Amino acid sequence: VFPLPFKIAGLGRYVPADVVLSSDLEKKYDLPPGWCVEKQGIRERRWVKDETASFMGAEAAKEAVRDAGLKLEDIDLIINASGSPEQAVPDGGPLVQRELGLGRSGVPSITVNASCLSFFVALDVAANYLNMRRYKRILIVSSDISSVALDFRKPENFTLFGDAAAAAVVTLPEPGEKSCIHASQVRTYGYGAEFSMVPGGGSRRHPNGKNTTPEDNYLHMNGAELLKIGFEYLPRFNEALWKQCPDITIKDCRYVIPHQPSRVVLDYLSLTYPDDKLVRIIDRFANCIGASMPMALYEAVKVGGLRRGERGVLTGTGSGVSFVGMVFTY
Amino acid sequence: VFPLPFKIAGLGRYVPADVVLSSDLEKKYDLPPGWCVEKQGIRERRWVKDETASFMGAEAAKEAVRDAGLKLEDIDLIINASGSPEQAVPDGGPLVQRELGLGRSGVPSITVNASCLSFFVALDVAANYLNMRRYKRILIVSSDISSVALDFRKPENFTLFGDAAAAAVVTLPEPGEKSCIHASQVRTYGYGAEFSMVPGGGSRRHPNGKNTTPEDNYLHMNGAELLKIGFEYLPRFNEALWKQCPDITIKDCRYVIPHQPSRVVLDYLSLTYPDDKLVRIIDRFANCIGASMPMALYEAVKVGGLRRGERGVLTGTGSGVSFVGMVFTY
Repeated sequence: VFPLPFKIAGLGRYVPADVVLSSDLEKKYDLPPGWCVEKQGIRERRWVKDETASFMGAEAAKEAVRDAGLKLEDIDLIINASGSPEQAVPDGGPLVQRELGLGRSGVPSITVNASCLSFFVALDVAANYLNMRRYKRILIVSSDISSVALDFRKPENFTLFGDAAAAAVVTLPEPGEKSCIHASQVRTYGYGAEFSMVPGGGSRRHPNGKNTTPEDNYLHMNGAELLKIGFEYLPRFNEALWKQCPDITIKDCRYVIPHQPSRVVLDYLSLTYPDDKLVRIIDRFANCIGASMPMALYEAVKVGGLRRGERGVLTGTGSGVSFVGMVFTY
Repeated sequence: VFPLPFKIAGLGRYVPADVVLSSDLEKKYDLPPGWCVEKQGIRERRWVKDETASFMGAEAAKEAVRDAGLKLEDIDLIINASGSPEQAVPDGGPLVQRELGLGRSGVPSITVNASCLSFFVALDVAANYLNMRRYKRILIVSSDISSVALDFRKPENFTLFGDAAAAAVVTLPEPGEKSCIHASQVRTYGYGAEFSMVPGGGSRRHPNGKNTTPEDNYLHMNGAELLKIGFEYLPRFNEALWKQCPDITIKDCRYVIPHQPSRVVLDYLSLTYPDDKLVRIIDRFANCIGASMPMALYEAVKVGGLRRGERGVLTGTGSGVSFVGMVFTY
C-alpha cells in the first residue's frame, strides 16, 4: 500500500498586500506592547480589502500551475479544500473554477471538507485519483478569509486570525523521480466536536428557526478539553503513523510542516526539535484556518529550500476533532 | 481503468414519520387542488419534527450497516455527502460519527461536497480508496433538512422541498461477484454558478459585513439559463460517458436512477424510456437535495428489486453547474 507515488509538482500563494502589524493593533485597541507576540506568537497578519475567497484561491492556483510548468487548460480536476465556505451554494470548487477562467471547461471541480484539515485530506484523495489513473493533473486550492468573523471586543479573537490562500498541483512522478507518500493517516474523535465548533451556519440553528441562541456564529472552543483528546489519542496516532514506514524515522525528515492555528503546536514541536526543522508561518500570517498547512508547505519549499529527494512530515490537529499525519519524499 | 470493482454492500434510509400531503398544503395555503402534482410532480413529502440532520444520517447509516451484515465497529471510513451543512464547524462527518456512538473510535470521518451531487462524488472517492486498499468498509451518508429554508409566501418553494437521509456501505466485491463500475464521469461548468446559488452562508456575504443584500439566504435560480447549459454540454457528456464502456449500452441497464430535484428530469426521461425503467421518489419525498439520488438508489433496490448482476445508471445535474453519470453492475 505504501510507498505511494505522488509529486507536489507546483505550489502557489496569495496573501493580501497590506501588513497589519501586531504593534499597531496593540496601540489601537489598548493592549500591552508585545502582547500578540508573547501570547499568540503573531507579529503580523494580512487582511483582505475587497478580495473574495475564490479570487485569492485562483491567484494561488495560477502560481501553482505556472510552478508546475503547466497551463490552466492542462488541469483535469480541481479540489477546493478550504476551512470555510465562500457561500452556501455552490461549493467552492465551481467558484474557483469560474474565477480561473475555466467556467466553460467542463473540468470537474469539487470540495473536500475536513474543516481545518481539508488540504490534508484533499492530498490524500488526490493521491488515490492519481494512482488509479482517473486524473493526471490535480489542483488543490485552500483559501480562507477569517477577517470577516473578527470581534474587536475580544483580543484573543481579533489578534489571532489572518487571511490567506495557498494551492498545490499534484501529479504522478516522472520515471526515476523519488517523490512519494511513505505514510498517511487520518483519525477522528467526534466526541470532541463540541469543544471546537460553530453551531450556526446550517440547518441545526438556521438564521431563524426555534433553536437559535445569541452566540451561534462564533467559534466555541474548550482548549482544556481539546488537549485531553490529544493526551489520550495522540501517542497511539503517532505510533501507528510511523509503523507504516518502518524504514524511515523523524531523523530522516528535514522539515515538520504543521497546521498551526495557534502557538501551542509550534511550542510543543520547539521543545522536541531544533528550530530549523520546524516550518513557521503563524508569526507573519496568523491563524489562516484551512490555508495554514499549505501556507507552511509553500514556505518549506519556497523559503526553506526543501529539495527533491528530501523528506517532510505534514501534521495537524483540527476541529472535529481530527488528527492527520503524512510522511513524504518531496 | 474501467471496470472498477465496487460493491454497494448495504443501503439505508431515514425519513420523518409524518406525511405532509400536497392536498393539505393546497387547502391551507389556498392553492388549487392538484397543483403540487401537476406543477411539481409531488403528492407527499416528509418534514422533520425535532430531528437533526446528523440524527437522520445516523439512522440511515445504521440500517445500511445492518444491511451489509456488519457491525458499526467494522466501518473504517465515514464520508458525509449531504447537499447542505448542519452547522459551520465541524463538518458533518464528525457529527454523524458522534451520533452513531463512534465518537471515541478514531474512525476518519470527512465530508465530500459537490453540492447537490455530493453522494455521487463520494461514491467515486470511495471507489478509489477501496481499490487502493486504503480502507475496506466505507459508509457514505447523505442527510438533508430543507424544511428549515421554507418560505410559506412562495408556493414554488414551500411545496417543493422535503427532508430525508439515505446511506450506503461500499466495499470491494467478494471473489466471483460481478459488482463493479463500468463508467463514471463528472463535469463542471462554473459559468453556471450564478444560475443556481445561495449567496449567503459564507465569507462573501457574512451575516453582517459590507456586501449583504436582503435576499442572501434563499436559492437564486435561473431555470432558462440552467437549461441552456444542458443544451450545450449534455450531449457530449453522455457520449463521453458511454464511450468508457463500449460493450454496455442503456439497453443493458434495468434502471435509471436520477438525482430528481424537480419533475423536469423525470419528464425528460419519461419521454425517452418506459416508466418501469425510471426510479421515482420525488412524488412521495419531494426535492430532498443531496439525499435525492441515494433515496432513489434505496428505492431501486428495496422497492424496485434491483438484483445483483443487473445494471443501473446514476445520473444527475446539480448546482455548480455539474453533471454526473455512472454505469454500474449491482
